Amino acid sequence: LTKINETESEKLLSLEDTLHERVIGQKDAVNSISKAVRRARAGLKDPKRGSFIFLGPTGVGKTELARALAESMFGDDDAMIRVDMSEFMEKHAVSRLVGAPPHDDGGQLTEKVRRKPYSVILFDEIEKAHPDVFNILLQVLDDGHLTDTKGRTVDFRNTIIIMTSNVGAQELQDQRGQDYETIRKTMLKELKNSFRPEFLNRVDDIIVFH
Amino acid sequence: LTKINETESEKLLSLEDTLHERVIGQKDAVNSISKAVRRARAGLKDPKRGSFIFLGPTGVGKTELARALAESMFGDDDAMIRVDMSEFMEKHAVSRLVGAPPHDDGGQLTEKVRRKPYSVILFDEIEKAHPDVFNILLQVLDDGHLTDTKGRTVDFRNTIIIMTSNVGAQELQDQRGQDYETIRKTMLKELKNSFRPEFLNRVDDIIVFH
Amino acid sequence: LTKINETESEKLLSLEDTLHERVIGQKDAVNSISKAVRRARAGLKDPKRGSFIFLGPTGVGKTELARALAESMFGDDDAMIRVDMSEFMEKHAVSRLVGAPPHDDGGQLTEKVRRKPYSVILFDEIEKAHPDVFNILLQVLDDGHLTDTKGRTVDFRNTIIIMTSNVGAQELQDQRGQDYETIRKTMLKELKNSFRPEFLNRVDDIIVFH
Amino acid sequence: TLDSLARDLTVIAKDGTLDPVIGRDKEITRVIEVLSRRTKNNPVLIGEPGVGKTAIAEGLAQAIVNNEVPETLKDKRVMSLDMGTVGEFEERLKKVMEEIQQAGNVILFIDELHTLVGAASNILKPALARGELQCIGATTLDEYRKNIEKDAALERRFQPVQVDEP
Amino acid sequence: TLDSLARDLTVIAKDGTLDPVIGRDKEITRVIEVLSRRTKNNPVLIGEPGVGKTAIAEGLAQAIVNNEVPETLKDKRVMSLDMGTVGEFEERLKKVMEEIQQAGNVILFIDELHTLVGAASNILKPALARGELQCIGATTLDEYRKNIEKDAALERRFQPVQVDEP
Amino acid sequence: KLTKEELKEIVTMMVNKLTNRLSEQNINIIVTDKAKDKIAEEGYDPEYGARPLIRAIQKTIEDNLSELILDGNQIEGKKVTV
Amino acid sequence: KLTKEELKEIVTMMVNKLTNRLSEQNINIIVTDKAKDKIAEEGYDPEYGARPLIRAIQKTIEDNLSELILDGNQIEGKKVTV
Amino acid sequence: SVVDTVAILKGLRDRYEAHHRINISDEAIEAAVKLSNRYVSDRFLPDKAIDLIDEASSKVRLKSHTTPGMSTSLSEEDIAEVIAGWTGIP
Amino acid sequence: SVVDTVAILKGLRDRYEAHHRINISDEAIEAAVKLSNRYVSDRFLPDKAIDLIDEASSKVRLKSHTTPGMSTSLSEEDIAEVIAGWTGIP
Amino acid sequence: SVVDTVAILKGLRDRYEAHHRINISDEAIEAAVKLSNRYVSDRFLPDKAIDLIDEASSKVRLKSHTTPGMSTSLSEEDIAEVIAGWTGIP
Repeated sequence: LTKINETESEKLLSLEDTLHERVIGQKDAVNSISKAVRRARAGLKDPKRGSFIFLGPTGVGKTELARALAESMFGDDDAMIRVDMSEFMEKHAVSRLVGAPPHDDGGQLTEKVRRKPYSVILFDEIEKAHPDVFNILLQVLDDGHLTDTKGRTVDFRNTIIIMTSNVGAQELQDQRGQDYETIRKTMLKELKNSFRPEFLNRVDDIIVFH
Repeated sequence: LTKINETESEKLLSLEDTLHERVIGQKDAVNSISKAVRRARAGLKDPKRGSFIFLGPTGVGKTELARALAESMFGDDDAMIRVDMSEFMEKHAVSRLVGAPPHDDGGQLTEKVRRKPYSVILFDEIEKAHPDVFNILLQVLDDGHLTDTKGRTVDFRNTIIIMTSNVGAQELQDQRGQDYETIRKTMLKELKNSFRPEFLNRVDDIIVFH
Repeated sequence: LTKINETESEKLLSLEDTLHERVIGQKDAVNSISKAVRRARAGLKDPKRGSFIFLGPTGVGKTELARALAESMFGDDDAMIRVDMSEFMEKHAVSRLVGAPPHDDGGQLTEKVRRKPYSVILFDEIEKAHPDVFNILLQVLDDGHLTDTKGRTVDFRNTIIIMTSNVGAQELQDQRGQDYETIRKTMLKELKNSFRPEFLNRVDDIIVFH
Repeated sequence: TLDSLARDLTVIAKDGTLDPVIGRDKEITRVIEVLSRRTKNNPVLIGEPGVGKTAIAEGLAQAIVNNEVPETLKDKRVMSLDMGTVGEFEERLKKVMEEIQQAGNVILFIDELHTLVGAASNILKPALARGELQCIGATTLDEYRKNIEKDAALERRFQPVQVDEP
Repeated sequence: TLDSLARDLTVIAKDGTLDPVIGRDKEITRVIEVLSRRTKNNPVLIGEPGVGKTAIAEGLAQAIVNNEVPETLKDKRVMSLDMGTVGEFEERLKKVMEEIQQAGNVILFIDELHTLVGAASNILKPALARGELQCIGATTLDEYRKNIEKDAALERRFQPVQVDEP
Repeated sequence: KLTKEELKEIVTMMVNKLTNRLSEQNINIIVTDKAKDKIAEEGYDPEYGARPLIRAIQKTIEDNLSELILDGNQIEGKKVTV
Repeated sequence: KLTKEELKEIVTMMVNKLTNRLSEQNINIIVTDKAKDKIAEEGYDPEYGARPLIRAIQKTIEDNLSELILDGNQIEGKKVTV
Repeated sequence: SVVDTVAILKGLRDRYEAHHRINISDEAIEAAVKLSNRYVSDRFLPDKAIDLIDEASSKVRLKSHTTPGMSTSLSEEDIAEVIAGWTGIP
Repeated sequence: SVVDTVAILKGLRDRYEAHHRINISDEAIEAAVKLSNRYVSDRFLPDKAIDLIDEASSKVRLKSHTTPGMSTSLSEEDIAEVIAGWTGIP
Repeated sequence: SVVDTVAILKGLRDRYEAHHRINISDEAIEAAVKLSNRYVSDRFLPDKAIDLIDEASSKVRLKSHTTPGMSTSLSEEDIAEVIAGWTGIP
């Protein structure tokens, strides 16, 4: 049916109330996300260019959303790729991006994209990962495609990526129901700390979970 | 038309105002570059001998210039070759220069020159790359041609190479609008640190971006 | 003409002013070298027995000399062999000297001598190379010929070898114009540190670059 | 003889059996001009398979029967390889070579696998290396890295060319 | 000739020698439509062994003798491989190929091991690669990773398809 | 030094990616120098250069589009800005 | 220490590569000591030595040639400088 | 180039429709040309278009071949459906 | 030697022009001789010149062969163009 | 041994001179024997001498063969020249 119908606007037009079928709260963000991924079309932004920093906890739907997203979008959640920023330290760039001597190994989630060009990419308290990765994170942010250790450059725009932060765990104390604009700002710099904005500037938008 | 006209001085004579069609600032360097590549003719220097250390940031035109250069010079930017000094560590010399047992692999940008004898070569905060490479960097600086792992020696003078440095990121604080001669000197030794001058002495000239 | 004339004394007799055609400074060493290689004849030393430790920097002519040497001596510089002491660690003895199981590989510069029996051999801050090599370095120093992993023993006296040291980089501060005898001594022990003299005792002589 | 595996599309092009190409003209101009060479008449192609290259070949053959082919080659004619097999095998393939060399009037295009084989290696490759018999190969470099290159005299026999997706 | 190893189940299906299949129809529709291709008439299958696939094959053959086969192939007929061996061996297997190519009227299904062998490699595989002789393979990918793929031109010869347990 | 020239000059080629991709979306584009400069004003930083501009632009710029992509009032192949 | 001698002296043999290659281009060469020295002035650095000179020269030097290689006004086998 | 492809497809435009007895609509033709290039890595728009095309040309014929009158190939579904049949989210 | 080559080329000078119906201009002949030796590693000026030559002799004939009157082979383009066709930056 | 070689060369002394119509001078004969052993790694003085010899025997004959009267083979040049022709720095 989705294979059938998928007119290319039924999601979008309904995507909120579509998405609304899932997780209460962040309706805006939900909307924003809906809003966002619509820019994943029209190519008014870089046709090669899906970048979401979750501000939230466990139980926050960070998974759900991301799950449901392609499960909504790509009609499955297996498009998603878990990636542990705990596992991002110094040299995993190889195990991110094909070595070729240093076996020759590259991509925990890439070859999976080499497997699955339409996908979703989850990262974990992502700033937890090292200034090592930020550039290869930036690689994603770069150009909206993904180069490889063998060099192969592949579209991100045909996939999604996910960023998560508990950074405001404190600053959550605000919505633990205060106006987020406090913590929004309050976390912003805090994560803005970890990242040259340019990093942050290819973000779709930052995602609170309240 | 360029195929037509290219008299062998129209660029040169106009090359500034040619180049000026592109990126404001570094007009001198632009000029110098124009000045430089003219020595890429006349053979008054070694006919086998194009070497540019960019002092600058993102947005600094480091790419633009280099892009436009052959895009100006060779009437295309695909002559250029991106090379990640991050990817230059210890043994990539093989993956720079043909192995032959250690498959047999050589040149991330070479075989591309083996593909494309008229080209441009970009390196990245280049001193970021290892004293490993400096000699095979020096190989470029050597003799103005490029030997291979199979041994094949090929002209650099028929291509361009690019060096980039954020080293003065601090020292940029000067032109963040102070007289560069400070930071020029101030970065000079700083990069002069990383390199035996002989390395630096085959440079066309160091390129600030202010 | 050299093929023609080469009487076997025209070099020698003129070798200084011959060599003087090249690099100012170290005229003595130049002379010494001239002096030296003359002992490469007369067989008053071991007819099987050309060993030069360069004390100097980049730009120091270490290359030039060595280059010009056979380029003077053997009427070409391709007799020379670059060898990276950086690349001399533990097991390269095989890749110095034919394996035969451990493919079967031997000589980065040997098989080249197996190729070219009249040659020149460059080593790099040589003490940078490992006590691994000193004995196979000593192999050169040994007997004035070169055994192989297949066993083949071949004359060094029909070639040249080169040793380089920046060791006095500090101690260069002397001639950075002080009497070298200071640094001569001062570096001597310093390199004498790295080597049992016997190593050093087959040297033609140590070569300063001032 | 000069049949079975020996076949040509030129007449077929004069027969109109095939498709008028576009755009690889100056591309072919090269491929064409490869034959001019006393050194290497024999080009090989790199690129993406299935893209029209053997029609790009035919493009020559059209331009041949078009007589867009200039002089020397105008008498010569395409041969489109046939690949198949049947005691020994290759000797046939070996055999045809003198025949076409006897033909004094044609050219063959070797197609894709120019092969490092078990049963192989130098087959015509010497008669290739004979410095005679104008022929054309093609592949993508992934193969090109080997046979033409691992000799390098077949590299000295072959002229590589590639064209991007139109 | 065209016997011994050469055999067919189509008549056997018209003989009713075998089982009416179910459900792989549109699956076969693909397998069917593979033959349509000037590029690759020749499918291969992936999946779980012993599941009905060679009957899925027969499913075609039924749909063939059913004339659920559309036009071009309707004249053509199944061949079910026979595997066995007997001086040389494969040359026979090599031999039959022209015979069936001579047949102008059939198709063979190659069955499972499409083999990287000691005595082997390219056997018919060129005559396969000849770009003629509509045929079908099958395996599970575990093998598929190699022969069709390690060439990739046999990949360019073969069309992979797989179906889950019904 | 990268002159005010360069700033707004690069601010041009900044637009390129938009056009060379989006309008290549196919949507006409208007340019308010003032804002562009007001942007370029905030666009160029000493330290980081104008480099933030990429982000700087996209934020509101792609937005107002994406917004007016929704707004159904004035739509593709038009142009509007702030 | 490498005396002012050496500086301009090397500045000579600096010219050699030009001549020994280019004019070996075949183009006569004039030498303005002042500029040469003005060059040599900026030519020698304490730290790096005059070593930059190689670059230093080529930049403008090969240029003005390459320039006057174009300029069609005064041409090969002449000599001009700054 | 995608466009030349269309032309070369226009080259085979008559070809497989005269095989598949259909009417190619260049709308489709350019469509997949973009779309395949967008969505298909492996084969090449010089073909893979026609792949889609002929396959679309089949799918129509398929419907048109047997029980589903349009002999022409639509732009969209011919691309879309098939392409959605290729992937999803039409 | 480059020069002897010219002579040996002068040897085949009549040869392939009487094949290619053109007029060789020794200017070209010496030209590539230097130039190829300069620009071509692999084949040998004993040939590669003639290679260029015959190829130039083709390229002219090519133009001269069909629609582009000079039967002679220029110095420059014959070298140059072809050599630029060989490499670039004429 | 170098010396036995001379003898074994003396063995073939008549041989190739009666082939090459020359007069071998043992001075040469012992000469290369040392000299080749000195200068030639690969072939063996049991031969390589004679190699030089016959080659010298040629070179003389060569000169003697055609326009350059001595039928004998010199010590030196026969060794030397040829050996210098082998290497250099006579």
